[PDB]
Amino acid sequence: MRSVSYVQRVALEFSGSLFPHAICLGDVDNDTLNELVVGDTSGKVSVYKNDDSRPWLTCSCQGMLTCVGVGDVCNKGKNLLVAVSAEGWFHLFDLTPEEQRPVFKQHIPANTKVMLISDIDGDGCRELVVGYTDRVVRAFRWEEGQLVSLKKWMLEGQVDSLSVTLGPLGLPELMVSQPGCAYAILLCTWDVVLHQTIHNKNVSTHLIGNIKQGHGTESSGSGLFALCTLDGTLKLMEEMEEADKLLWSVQVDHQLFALEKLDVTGNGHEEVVACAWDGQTYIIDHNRTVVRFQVDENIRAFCAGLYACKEGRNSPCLVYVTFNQKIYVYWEVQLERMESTNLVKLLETKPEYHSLLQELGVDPDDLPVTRALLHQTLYHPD
Amino acid sequence: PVEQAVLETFFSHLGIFSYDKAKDNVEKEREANKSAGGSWLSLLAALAHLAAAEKVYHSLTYLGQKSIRTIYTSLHNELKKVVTGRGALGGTAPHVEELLSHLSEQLCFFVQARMEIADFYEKMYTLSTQKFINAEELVGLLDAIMKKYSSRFHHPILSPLESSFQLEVDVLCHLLKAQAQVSEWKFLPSLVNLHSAHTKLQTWGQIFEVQPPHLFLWLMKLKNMLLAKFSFYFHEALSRQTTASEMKTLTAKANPDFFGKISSFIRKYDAANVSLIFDNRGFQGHGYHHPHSYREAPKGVDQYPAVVSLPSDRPVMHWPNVIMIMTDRTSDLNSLEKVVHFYDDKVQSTYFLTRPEPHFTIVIIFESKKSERDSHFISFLNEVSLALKNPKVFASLKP
Amino acid sequence: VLHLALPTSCRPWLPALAWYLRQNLLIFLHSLDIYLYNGVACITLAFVDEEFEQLTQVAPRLRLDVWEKGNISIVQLEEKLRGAARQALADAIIELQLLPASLCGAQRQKRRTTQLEEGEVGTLHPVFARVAQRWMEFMVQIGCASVSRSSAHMVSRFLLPSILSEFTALVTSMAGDTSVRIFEQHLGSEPEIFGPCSPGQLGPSPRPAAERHLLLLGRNFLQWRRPTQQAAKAMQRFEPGGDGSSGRNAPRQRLLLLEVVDKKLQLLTYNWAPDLGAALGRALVRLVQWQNARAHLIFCLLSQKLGLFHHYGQLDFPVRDEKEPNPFLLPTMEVETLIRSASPPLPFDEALRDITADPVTYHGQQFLEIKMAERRELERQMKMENLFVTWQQRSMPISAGELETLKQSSRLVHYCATAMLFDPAAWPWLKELSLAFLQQYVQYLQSIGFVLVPLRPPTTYHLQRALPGGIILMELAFQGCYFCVKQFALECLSMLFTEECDKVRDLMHVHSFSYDFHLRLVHQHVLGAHLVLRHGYHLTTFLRHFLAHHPDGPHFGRNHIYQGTLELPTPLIAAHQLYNYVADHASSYHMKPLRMAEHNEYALVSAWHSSGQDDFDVSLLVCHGEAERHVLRLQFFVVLTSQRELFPRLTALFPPLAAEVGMARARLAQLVRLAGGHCRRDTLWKRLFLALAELEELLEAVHAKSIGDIDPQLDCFLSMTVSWYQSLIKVLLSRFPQSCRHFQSPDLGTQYLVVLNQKFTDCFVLVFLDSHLGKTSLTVVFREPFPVQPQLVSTYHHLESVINTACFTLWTRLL
Amino acid sequence: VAAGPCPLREDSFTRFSSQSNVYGLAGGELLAATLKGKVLGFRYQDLRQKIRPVAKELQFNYIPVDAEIVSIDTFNKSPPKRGLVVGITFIKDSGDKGSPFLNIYCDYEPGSEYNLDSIAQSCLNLELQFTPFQLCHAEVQVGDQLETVFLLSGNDPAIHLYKENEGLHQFEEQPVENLFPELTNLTSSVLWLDVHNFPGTSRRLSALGCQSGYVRVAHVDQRSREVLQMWSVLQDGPISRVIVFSLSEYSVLVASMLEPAVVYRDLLNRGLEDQLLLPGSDQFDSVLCSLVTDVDLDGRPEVLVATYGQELLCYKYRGPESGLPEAQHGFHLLWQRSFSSPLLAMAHVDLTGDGLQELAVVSLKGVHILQHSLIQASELVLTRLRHQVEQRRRRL
Repeated sequence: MRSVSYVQRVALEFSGSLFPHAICLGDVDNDTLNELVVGDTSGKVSVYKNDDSRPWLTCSCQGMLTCVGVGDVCNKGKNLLVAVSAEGWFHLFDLTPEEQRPVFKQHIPANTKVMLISDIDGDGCRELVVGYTDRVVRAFRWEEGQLVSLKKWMLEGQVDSLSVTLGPLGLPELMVSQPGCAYAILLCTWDVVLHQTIHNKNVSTHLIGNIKQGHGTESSGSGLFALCTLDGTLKLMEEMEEADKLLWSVQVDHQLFALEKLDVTGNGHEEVVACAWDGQTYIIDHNRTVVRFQVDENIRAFCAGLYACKEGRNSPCLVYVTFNQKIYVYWEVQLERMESTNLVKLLETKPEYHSLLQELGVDPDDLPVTRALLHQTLYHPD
Repeated sequence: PVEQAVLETFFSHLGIFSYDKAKDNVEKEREANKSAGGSWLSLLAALAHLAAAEKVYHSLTYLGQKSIRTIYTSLHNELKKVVTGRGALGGTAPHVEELLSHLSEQLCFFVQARMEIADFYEKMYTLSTQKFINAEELVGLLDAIMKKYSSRFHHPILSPLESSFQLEVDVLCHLLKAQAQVSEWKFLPSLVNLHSAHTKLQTWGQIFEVQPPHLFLWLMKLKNMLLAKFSFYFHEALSRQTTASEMKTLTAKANPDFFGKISSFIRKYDAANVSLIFDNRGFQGHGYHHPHSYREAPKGVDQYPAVVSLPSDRPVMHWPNVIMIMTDRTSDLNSLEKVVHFYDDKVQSTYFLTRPEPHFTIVIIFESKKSERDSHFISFLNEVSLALKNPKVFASLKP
Repeated sequence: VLHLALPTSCRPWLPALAWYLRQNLLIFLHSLDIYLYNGVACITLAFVDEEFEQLTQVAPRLRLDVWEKGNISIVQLEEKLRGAARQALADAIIELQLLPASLCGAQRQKRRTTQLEEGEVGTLHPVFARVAQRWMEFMVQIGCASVSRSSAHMVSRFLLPSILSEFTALVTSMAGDTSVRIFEQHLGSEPEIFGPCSPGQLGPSPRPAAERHLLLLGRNFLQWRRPTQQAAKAMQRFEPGGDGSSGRNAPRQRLLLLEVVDKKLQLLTYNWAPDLGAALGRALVRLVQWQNARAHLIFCLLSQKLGLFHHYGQLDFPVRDEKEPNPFLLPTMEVETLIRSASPPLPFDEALRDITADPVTYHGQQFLEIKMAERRELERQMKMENLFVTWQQRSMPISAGELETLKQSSRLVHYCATAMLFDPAAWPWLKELSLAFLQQYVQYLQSIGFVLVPLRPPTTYHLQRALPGGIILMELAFQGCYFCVKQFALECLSMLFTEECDKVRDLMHVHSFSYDFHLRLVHQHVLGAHLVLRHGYHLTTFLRHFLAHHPDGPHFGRNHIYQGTLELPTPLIAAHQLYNYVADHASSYHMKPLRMAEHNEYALVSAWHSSGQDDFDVSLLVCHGEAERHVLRLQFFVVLTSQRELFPRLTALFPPLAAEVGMARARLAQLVRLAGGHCRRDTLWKRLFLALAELEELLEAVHAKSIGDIDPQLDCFLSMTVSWYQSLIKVLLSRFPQSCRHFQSPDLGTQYLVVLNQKFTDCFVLVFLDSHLGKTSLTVVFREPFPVQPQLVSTYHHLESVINTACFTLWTRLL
Repeated sequence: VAAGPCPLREDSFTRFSSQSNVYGLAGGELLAATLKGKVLGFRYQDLRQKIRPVAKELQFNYIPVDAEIVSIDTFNKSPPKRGLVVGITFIKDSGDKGSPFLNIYCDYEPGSEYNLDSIAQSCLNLELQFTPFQLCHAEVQVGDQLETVFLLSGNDPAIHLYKENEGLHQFEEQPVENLFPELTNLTSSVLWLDVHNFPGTSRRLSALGCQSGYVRVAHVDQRSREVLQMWSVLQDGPISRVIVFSLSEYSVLVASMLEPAVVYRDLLNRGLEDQLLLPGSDQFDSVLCSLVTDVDLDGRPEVLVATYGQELLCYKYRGPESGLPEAQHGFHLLWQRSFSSPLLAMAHVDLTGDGLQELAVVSLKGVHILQHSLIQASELVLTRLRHQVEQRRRRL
């Protein structure tokens, strides 16, 4: 319900067009530090590390890029860069110690739209799930090696995002967004069940999942997932037990096209961050407190996540792509709190303040008296 | 029919020549078989006289200058008045008595046909002087008797004679048609007619079991000459289908064999050629041709085909003066009794020639003078022509 | 005769003073030198013998005789002479008393002397601190020919650095032999403590209300050991006044000393050329005038920076001093030329209202950048506002730059791609097929309400569709082996344009269009009249790949396809041999071959038109151990193509397909079972001309004609004895053993004999006899059903030669 | 260089549709005027264990829809007589030259003296005949008791005084020389004027600055109505702000628009001679607003400088008590903040009601509220209280 104005910023030069799903952040050289990976239609991928405006390295692949990602796809205890083109190409990059040619290539069916890397069934080996513009979802597995087709789900509406979340039983699931603010559960690959949540039933819908709730629970824990629509509504619910309990929903007056998770407060809980075409970014926690941020610029792509910007330190970061051939990175989006309070109603929680006031003889009942006492204590030490 | 039991045998004995024996049963019936209807004796006497009449017919010596008409036609009232309807008591019951009426009518037709055939033979004999026997007119004339008389006698009692009569008719026609067809170079038609005549002859002929009457012997003579006449004309289209030394064994089996004479003659006297020409009488080629095929019309010097040329092919450099001579003295040889003679210098050849037949003409050639007074060659040509013309063949029709 | 008194302090200054005097009298009098004054007076003078005021109080004297005619004002002449003498004495004193004074191991010693002459390091001499300025100011009340003065106020004092460089550049331009020093007062002391400063220090005094002084002294350094020679090349107004001989020379050295008290400039130019010096003073005054007229930042930028647009506006006439107005303060202000290149060149009241971003060239430079950013915004906004009204209402080929701006101002909404399957490598002519595909898709796009975008001169195609909500743009291009279409949107209540983009996206139908195009091309190549594909194209492999890629029958397609495999018995002959024979005789079965490409296979094609409201063109294609060799495995395809429509249906197994395929299966089976015999018959017929059962096998299916039915003349041969036939057979066997193929029975109760002639391959002629029943015959055999006669030439020749021995046999039976 | 991090955190921010001026800020509530006519009131509302900022638009009676607000001010009457007085000077746009006008709001009815809602419609309209510049208030000792008077700088170089009548209870113009003999004979237009009274003393100090850069300070006795002493200097550029304050011996601070903001020190015994300059205070365009208040919670004042370049510099007075003659205590840059829009006005009031004075900064896009670091303030209070307890226990 309150607006903020971030100032610290990094501008990176980037010329070319891309899809909204062709930008990511993550550790590519295996040093516990995140780097930005951006792939354009022109068949090149640029990596940005630290604060250099120029890209760290450019790797070229044959075709037109549609999806990028970073993760353990080969299941050999290392992170690799996956690039997926529009003609169903698949390139593997090992950027761990002048275009860098990939070390692997495999042809898959074309019309790829969205990628995902996660262990869907629970066998201990991570799987790759690819979405298609013709309402098709396809899972894979690395067999020591190549990629072996697993399953092929069919859908009625267009797919916009793939997600993995902790099911009610305690096993990973597979969520696919569906127009009209709906989502589909896909049965794991060793048919497709649909759920609805009130407007024009042809509105684009994006989904995000696996929202953390406590510190140290990122090893195994999920249950909350978010939906966004292009007509300007957001919602968080929980996919527990039988019924999907509704946590919250908000209605805005913008064209929302992004959905990420961040941790700005630093209390373990993850906040949902969404972006509009006009650049009105929303950061909402689990307790119905919105934080607004207006970049005042048309945005092509958005990405919120951990990044190593200054002096080797992972911090929350917001990344926008502008039409002026620039990428804007905000690195100090950290917030002390998220609601608005004062000193009086922050000292009314600890019992030490009440004990001290009782020991001083002053009863904490008259507001002017305690206000004058605090003023004397602060501005008049002697 | 007890009465007709004798008659059946009496009439059936006439299929083969049994006239003398046939007479005897009539004499027996005349008086030994007395007290009978007054038509049986009449028909018996009629048939008896018929036997002698047919004996004279087969003799073919009773008609050279007539008689052979009066005795022939001396039974018309006999045959007709053999039947008299009915009346007083006769022979058998009125059940099969009038069976002889149909036989009598058939016999009247028999007598008429026999008389016309006799007039036919007399006409042939009279015409058998001429200078050439035009067979087409004879064929046109004979068909009338056969057509009119055909199927004019039948009471299942007279099949043999009828067959004999038919043979006596049928055979002759073929040969004359052959005599016609050969004169106009008809390979298959003449051959078929002649073979059919041969086949038909044997049954009514060679199955005899006396010396056949002169009629039969003249038929044999005519056929036998026709065989050799046939053989000579087509020899150049028959030598192909066998071997040079194979056809001798057959060509020496024709009573007037012609092939041997010229072959011997060429050896006997150094010669150049001997050829037989046939003008097209105003024409497929060698042998049998399609029912209707493309026949290029005679043109240029092609109405004079050397049908037969004995030693080697016809000399190309010696046939420009054979169709010069052929028309240069084309008057005398049409009298069919003279032989031409031309001796020249730069060809040194003497081209004897005679016309045996109107359409056909023979020729020889030498390499020096021949001295036309030399009768050696002329006699050979005369002897050869004396058989082809069929003057004796037509003439010798009565001993 | 008149005389004037002079101080004795200039006792030895006689050579100099006279040198000055001859100059001093040279101004007011035009040439014991004789001078003429215009009353007209002739003056003849001769010098004779006997603290600022004392040194020039008016001990040699001067005796002069004047012959005056008319109103010459002899008293005024004497006063002028006394004034000229006093001015000459003062000028000589200034020349010899102040000018020679310096401005401020061996190599180091000489370095200090050079550092003291130019004085950039050290201290200022006492003369050029207080004495010199007062002296040249005092010799302005006494009429002298070497003096200058100027004054200014300026509304501020940060213009001093912005005047100190302009003045030195100006002085250098008008005077090559000059150098400027900027000795500043040390702000703790005063009595001649003048510390020289470096050129670049900006203002090293953050303290306001500090009356900073300056001592901008300018002197030609090459004027020492030089006043004897000519100086400055006519730039200096004067020279040695008398003569340079006798080893005495007057210090004609020039000088320059500017000074400021808080904010007050004052020139003290000395020995400058009269016209040039006056122009110098005027140029300095105009430079300060321009610097002060460059006080409108304070007026309408600094004041308006805090919402005071109505208090201090432009052309408000700041201060109304009636000295010499302000030439640059006019209603016609060159604003853009006064915030850049500070110089006297040889609405603004609301400039910074609600825009978010040496003080003069730092405060207005951002104003200039703000005013330029607005022009850049405005041009871009008109460039994207004229196009909307041009395309929406009116119904010009936008160039490359306009298209780039439109694309960078639009958002990507949706895209789709389809695969081009004609190329084997993606399992000259392919470019033509792609161009035809693109043209047909362009026709489909214009048929649904889109306008092609022409491009004026400077195979991707752009098509637009203007709507009240905005402009929807499409791009068609070929990228590798795929055909891709992209959809852009540009918004110009606010959700109806989004609906418009969604509906147009639903009418895309690329997959159905590709289905129809591929099947139509397959059908057209099947006819062969439209030879679009290259010859020898593997149509079966293309069909298999297309079926693998689209095994579901894309939704809104109109053409249909089916594939099936046929296995035929073919028990007598081998399956592959039967296939080869059928391919060789395909024309006899209403079928056509195909030479697909060094191994070459042949496929059978057929087509017809079936309109069962259907109106569909039908295409049929057929292509290919001991049991396997006795199995004719052939895969066939059925293709249906529409006639009227060519674009995907707007609205939403197959009865036509099943109906066609039923009779297709039936006709294929019938053709196989019929053509088996047609091959079996003709196979060993050829073998005959080299078995008895093989010989009888033909006669079951051959067209044979009796001799009694060709020519009746032969009828006689039909009714004769068997012995004649035996004779005949023997004759022919002897005659043509080459042509005679005699056949017997293993009972010898039937014989077959034939005779051919090689060349007449159409028909041989056979005899026949049984010798038991007597059923002897004679016939002529024709393989085919010979059509007709009128309404074969080489046939009768057999009937000639064979019959030509029938008679020879007859002849022997008669000899 | 900043010698420490800024301990201020932004609590709230309200966006303004139109920009304001330096005189827009006024005075636990705050008043902010908008050049386009809008006027807003900022305060805070308590709810259990939280607060909510509140900005409400106010409606004033006799300002038309076409008028443009120039300056606003407000004050409270003398302790003898209750009431809150507001004054707004605007310009009617009717005509080629705008018509200045003055509106004064004060609810004389009992029970609504401090009620802003009733005050909002109590307008008294007055003609000006000159362009208003700034509206301020001062306290004078008239007769036996203290009266608060209005001051208004005009287009003509003269300050006009408006006094409340003891009779019909109106606001009438009076000569300025009757109570302010030192506010006469001016040349330029006064941009900012400050009058500092002396507690328990009949003397006072006055400072003023004009557009020409002329800064005048005067010591004036109230009861005697005589100018005790007189000083004046000629600086450069318009004088944006002048403040009279005691460091630890009164001093004056001048924030020029083209020169670094400086202090002058020891006005009574050295006049206006030995100045001390703030180092590097002119690298951020023009200083627009200024403030002198304690920011380090140490009991000694610090100088706050707000610049057009979106800078909120804080200078801490190092004490001469520390004894460092070589670099003898002047002013050094303590910390520095940054904004996104140019800063126009600053305020220092306890808006929330916790005694910890907030910092309200009015900039070209709106009003920001800055609070002190909650964690830093809590620990300091705790340790100071514990020290005060141990000192009481051991020394008493």
